[PDB]
Order: sequence, then C-alpha cells, then structure tokens
Amino acid sequence: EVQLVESGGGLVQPGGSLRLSCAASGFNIKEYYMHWVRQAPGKGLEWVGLIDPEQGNTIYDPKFQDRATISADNSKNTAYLQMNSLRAEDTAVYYCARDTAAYFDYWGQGTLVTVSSASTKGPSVFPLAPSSGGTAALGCLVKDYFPEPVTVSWNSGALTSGVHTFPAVLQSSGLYSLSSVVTVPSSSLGTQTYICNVNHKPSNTKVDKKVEP
Amino acid sequence: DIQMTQSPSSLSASVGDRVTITCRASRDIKSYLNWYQQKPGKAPKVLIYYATSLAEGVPSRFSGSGSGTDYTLTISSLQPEDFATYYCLQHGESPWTFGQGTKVEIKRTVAAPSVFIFPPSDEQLKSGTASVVCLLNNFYPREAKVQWKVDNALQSGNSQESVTEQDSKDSTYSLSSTLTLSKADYEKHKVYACEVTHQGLSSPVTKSFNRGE
Amino acid sequence: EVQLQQSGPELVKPGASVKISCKASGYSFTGHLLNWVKQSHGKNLEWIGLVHPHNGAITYNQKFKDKATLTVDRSSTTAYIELVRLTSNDSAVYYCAREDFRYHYSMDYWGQGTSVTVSSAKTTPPSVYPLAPVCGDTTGSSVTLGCLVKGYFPEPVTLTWNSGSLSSGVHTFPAVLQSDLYTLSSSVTVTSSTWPSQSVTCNVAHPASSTKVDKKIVPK
Amino acid sequence: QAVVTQESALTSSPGETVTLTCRSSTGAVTTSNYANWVQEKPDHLFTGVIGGTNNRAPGVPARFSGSLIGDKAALTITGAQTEDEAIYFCALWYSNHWVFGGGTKLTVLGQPKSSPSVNLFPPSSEELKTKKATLVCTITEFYPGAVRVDWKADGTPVTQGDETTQPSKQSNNKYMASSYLTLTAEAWESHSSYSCHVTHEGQSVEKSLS
Repeated sequence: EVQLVESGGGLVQPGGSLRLSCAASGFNIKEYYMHWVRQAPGKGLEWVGLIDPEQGNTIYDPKFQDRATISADNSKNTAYLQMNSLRAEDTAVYYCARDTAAYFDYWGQGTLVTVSSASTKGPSVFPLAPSSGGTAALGCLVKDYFPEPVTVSWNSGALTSGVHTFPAVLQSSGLYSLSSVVTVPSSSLGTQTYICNVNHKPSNTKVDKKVEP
Repeated sequence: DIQMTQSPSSLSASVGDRVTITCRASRDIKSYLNWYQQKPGKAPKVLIYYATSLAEGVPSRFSGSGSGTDYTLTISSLQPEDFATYYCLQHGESPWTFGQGTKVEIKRTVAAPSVFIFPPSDEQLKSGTASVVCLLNNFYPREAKVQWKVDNALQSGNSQESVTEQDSKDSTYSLSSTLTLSKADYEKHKVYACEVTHQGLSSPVTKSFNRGE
Repeated sequence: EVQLQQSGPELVKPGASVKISCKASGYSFTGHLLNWVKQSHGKNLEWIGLVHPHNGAITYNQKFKDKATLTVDRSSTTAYIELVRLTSNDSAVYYCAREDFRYHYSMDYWGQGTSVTVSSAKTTPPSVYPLAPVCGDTTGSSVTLGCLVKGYFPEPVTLTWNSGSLSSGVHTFPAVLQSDLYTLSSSVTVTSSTWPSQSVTCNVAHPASSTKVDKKIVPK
Repeated sequence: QAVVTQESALTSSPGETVTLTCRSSTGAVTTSNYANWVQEKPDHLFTGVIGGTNNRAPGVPARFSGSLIGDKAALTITGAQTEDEAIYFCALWYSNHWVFGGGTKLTVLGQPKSSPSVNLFPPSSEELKTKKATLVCTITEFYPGAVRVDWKADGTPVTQGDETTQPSKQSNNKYMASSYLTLTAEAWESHSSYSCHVTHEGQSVEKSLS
C-alpha cells in the first residue's frame, strides 16, 4: 500500500524559507519520478518541479528562479522541497506526488505553508442585528483575526438550520474577517435568544455575542 | 510557458447528463495531456492520462479524446459523486501546466436572493472602523452583481465578497459583501445601499438605510 | 545504464511475416515512448509508429498502417513490431527508439537495429571475373588488379589474394544489388615488376553455397 | 506529406563552431514540430542529441545546442571535437507522425585532404561471353568522404545503367567507393571510349579506356 506523508508546513515570515518533507512507504522513491505540486487558497493547481530517478536531474518551473530545491534521501525514503525568499504568493497547500507514466498516481495529504508577517490576534465579534415577510436575518461579524481558523456556532449548537458561515477573506491588513448569518422567523425576535459562539484557538479567544435589535 | 485554456470555467448539470469539458493548448502537445478531479479540501485524483487512456480504477463513464491542441474530457452519465472541479495537465513541455479548472455544479431552478443590509454596530464604531454588510441569501444561479452605493455614489475597491458552496439540501448559494470604512469616512455620508442584480429578479433590488437614524 | 537489445537478422521470401523484438532494460519501462524506425539502403530514415508501454496505446504512420503491428509485453519489458505481407520493398534495418515525454523530448536511446532481407532469390554462387587494366603501359611503378564477384546470394562472400600472401593494398568494396542478386569487387595494388611476371590470384568463397573460386588475373 | 531537408554534407575543423539546419517544406519550423536531432556514428550507432527543439538530451556535452534560427530548426556545435564526426538526422513532428530529414554527414578534419585514386576496368572476355559487360570504377583514398561519380561514353554523358556505392571508410580513415557501368556486350562493342568521372571538393578526377 503506497502512502505519502508530508510535514514541515507552518507559519513563515516573508523572505524566510520553507523545508517540507515527504515520507514515502510501500515503494522506493529511488525508482520513481517524484514531483511537488501546490495550490494557493481558492486558486488552481501549479507544478513546482520533479526529481528524475535515472540520473538525479531536478527540473523546476522557471517562475521559481532558483528559489526551489527538490531533493531526496533514499535511506529515509523521503523526498524534500526547499524554497527560499518566500512571498505572499507562495502561501499554499503543497503536495508531494508520485509519477507513473507522467500522471500522478499517489498524493500526500498536503501541508499548508502560510507566508505572512502578521501576529496572532483574536477576533472582535460584532452583531449583525435584525432590521425589525415572516423571515429575518441576523448574525455576527468575526473581524480582524490571525491566523485561520475561527469556529462559529449558534445557541451553543442548538441552531443549525438556515445558518451560513461564510469563507474567510484576507484583508489588506493581513488579518482575516468572516461573517456568520442565520435566517429565523420574524415573530421569534424577543421570544428566542440568539447567541453566536466564536472560538479562535491560537489566541485563546472564546466570545459569546448575543444578537438583538 | 504553454497556455492551457479550459472551457467552460463552470458548468451546470443534472444527474444523468452527458458532460463535456474542453482544454486548448497554445501549441501541439503530442497528446501529453492528463485529466484530474478535485473535491474541496482533498488532493486531486487522476482520471485520464495520455489524452485518451482511462487510468486504473477509474469509472468507465469518464473518457478522454483529442490530439494536437484540442482535448476533451467526457463524463457520459453524470453521477452525484461527479460534482467537483476538473483540471487538465499538460506535459508536452517543461514546465507542466494546468488549466484554470472547470467546476461542475448542480443545476436547479432559478432562485432569487432574499437581500438584507446591516449597518455597523455601535460597538464597532467605538473602535474607529465601520463595516456595512450586505447579505444575498439562498439564490441560484451563482452569478450575482452586488454594487455598493453611498449617497448615490458607486463604490470601488473598498468591498469584499464571500460565497458559500452550494447548499446540500436546496442547492442554492449565499453571498456576503462587506463594505469597510473608517469611522471618519463613514460619517461623511448618510445613505448607505447595496443594489443586487440577479437573473431571478425583474430589475435590481436595492437595500439601504439612513446613517444613524 | 539504459539498453535496448533488438533481435537478430532475418532472411525471408515475399509474402512472409516477421516479428522483431526489443528488450528494454535499465529503466522504468512504462515511462518512455518506444518508436520503431525503418532505415532503407543504409541512409534515409522513416518513422513507422509509436507505442506507449503503460497500456499499449499506438500511433501508426499511415504509410505503414497495414504493414506493421506494434505490440508490447510488460512482464518482460519488451516491445515488438510484426511486419506482414513482406515484399522486397520491406528489406531494411529496423530500429526501436526510446522517447522521453517529461522534459527533454528526445529520442535518446536506440537499439542496435534489426536487418530484414526480403527476396525471392535462391542460393546462387557468384561468377568471378578478372579486372585487369589495359589503358596502355605502366603509368607508375604500381598496378591495380581486381576481381568482379558477380551475381551471388545470399550475402556474404570473402575474398583474399594469393591465398593471403598479398594482404597490403587490398580493398574489398560493399555489395550492390543488381536485379535481385549481389555484386561486389575487390582489388589489390602491387608493384609493376611483380605482375604479370609473378602471378596474382583472387580467392573467392561463398559460404552459403559452399563454393570457392580462384581467379588468376592475366593481361588483356 | 511534407519533406524535411538537411545539408548533404558539411566539413569543419576541430575548435570550430558549426551549424546544421533543418527545413520544413510546409512552412516555418515551429515548437509544435518538436525538432529532434539524432547522431549516427559508424557501425550504425544512433544517439539522441537534442529533443523538443532545444533540449540537450541527458549526458550530451554542453557544446551541442539546438534552436530555431529564421524559419528552420538548428543544431549548433560550439567547439566541434573529433568525436563529433558523424551523420546528424533531423526529425519534425506533424501532429500525428514524424518525418526525417535526409541527414547531414559532418566531417571534423583529422588529417590532410586527399584526392581519390581512380581506376577504371574494362569488361573481361569471360563476362562478354555471357553477352553482358560491366565497367568497374574503383575509388580509394579520398578525404573527406564525399564524391560524385559520372560516366561518359565517347564524349557524351550516360544517364542510365550506372550504380555507385555509398562511401565507406578504409583502415587509414580515408574513404573508398565503387561504381559500375552495366552494358550489353553489343553496346560495349559499338562504342570505343569510356570514362569514369569522380568529383571531390569540386575537382573532377577522370579515368578512360578503349
């Protein structure tokens, strides 16, 4: 059973370097073409490069202009990807892939590399109060946090229907912002209590904001 | 580099349909073309290699055709598990490059968005910033134009949007547009509005509120 | 290192069929294309078709769509080309050639090739004719004599001079195909004081027909 | 069906920078043609040189490089070595098949030029008894290995009945070749002068007989 496990992902300062590893099992990397592929948040796939088993050649996308170095240690049955002078556009999920006939037959789970000079910060949670049809919408603005992720629940979890927790967006400040809304009947405004439970583990932030008109 | 253009960027289909996705290389790639499937948060999966070969273990409803610069991926009987994103990979020249992708999503009847606007909360204004949130709830198709209007003035560069993935129950979409301003700038105008244009509505729907009052 | 060992020479009549093999070793078999090339006369190359060893997908040159049949066998990492309905037009050397499709799209490693000879000719010994000069007198202290080994089949024929005594100044040329049979020539250059005072004799042998001929070269 | 043409032969010296070209009859050679260059050394030994227009095959010396110059593909040898003497074939891809060029024999001068020693032989009386006649023209000791042979009968060119061997190298590295003029015993009796013309480096060497 072929398996590829990558590690080395994590937070890196712009200008810094990343060292990812890909532990193989169920085959010997020594006898296969190994590649590195990546995917930035919400974007398409990109080829980084490969390492040829026949003579040790390493070929990369010129785009990377000598910043990428792919290597391998047969004694550890591990392949490596090193990249220097990291920039924001290098923020991505990096995959390690095995090649058979130039198509990728096996992939690792993927390691996320985040390139940013931002500091850990818990979010501010602001209410999106009802306007005051038989349906009203209300919610929470989970603003200015870093890094991802942040979890949102309503009424400790006893409210799931009609809830939309939107994908986070990266603001020009390097911090994230996100909104969670829910549609409820207009009549319940007052009778029923709506609380959004926000949690951001990296900053130990736990906020419970009651939302009302 | 060789430019791979996939068409269309997204396609609406129903279970049972015959679906076709094309990839066009800028120059002849000698059939050195692979096709991949990718689902949210997961690594890609090979479907077709060498332009026309069905990879091992891949459902036979997937087939590749073409040569030269024109290639097509055909899914003969669209299954629920087939809704995902598809990419072509070109290896006729180093560096290998992927198409932009084609997301195959579920077709359903036209559903007009229920629109809601939220003013900045008093607690946020106190911190010096102002976020105005416009919500487009449960709509179909995806295409929606959300324009911000401050005292009849069209906004640009100060808003960000986020869309959910198709709902598992009703197959609709939800979107949020956040207009972000400093308290200073926010206080320079009174009327705040978001105008939504979508196929499901006769003419543009406009939601607004007079600042403060 | 990578190697592509092809099977040995072939000699058959028109209408027959032949299946050449190419044993590819020293690398991953399913990761490079294998092409088949035809070399006519010793120069001029022609591409027959390609095969992707991972699943036997093929692309044939339309000029050979009905003559060649490309095939591969993964358990022994060998490629094959079967030529059918052979005519004399199919006599040529066939090569198997590896082609990368990852970054240097080169036809890098080639097999040593397989010679195919298609003829309706029967084993026939050569007629040996003397090549003696008569432009006049001695225009130099050297004189060149030879022997025309004409109309034999199949190749080859050997040739010596004075049973091997004259080894220096000997040239044995390549064979040409004259109406289904082969012809070749050999020459020897000796001092003018040596001939015809001293005898010069060409020893031709045609192993296929177990024939030997000695031709004494005398003045015209 | 498309024709790919290469220079017949080219001669250079060690240290020189030489350029072999490859032309397509359909139009300009393009990257879609995947220009490929193959080296054929003596004893029928083929080795890839360039693939994909300008990619040096792994193992190949940095002095070899390929490209597109004008509307033709090209192989440049920067500092031609003696080891580089060989026949270079070009191949272009036209969507679904390859077409080879006629090849270019490249000579890397390792010795002084040498004119061909020509010897023309009349038909033997033995062969005339078969009512056939063969004139044998031996051509040896020529360098570089490229010549053109022509025959004449009583002052006029012969256009049929001739056959010449492709040059092969002798032990001293120069070249040898042979040509045949096939006549019936009748034609041999009706004419009186026969000439074997061998042209090397533009100069014609001739042998005649009666």
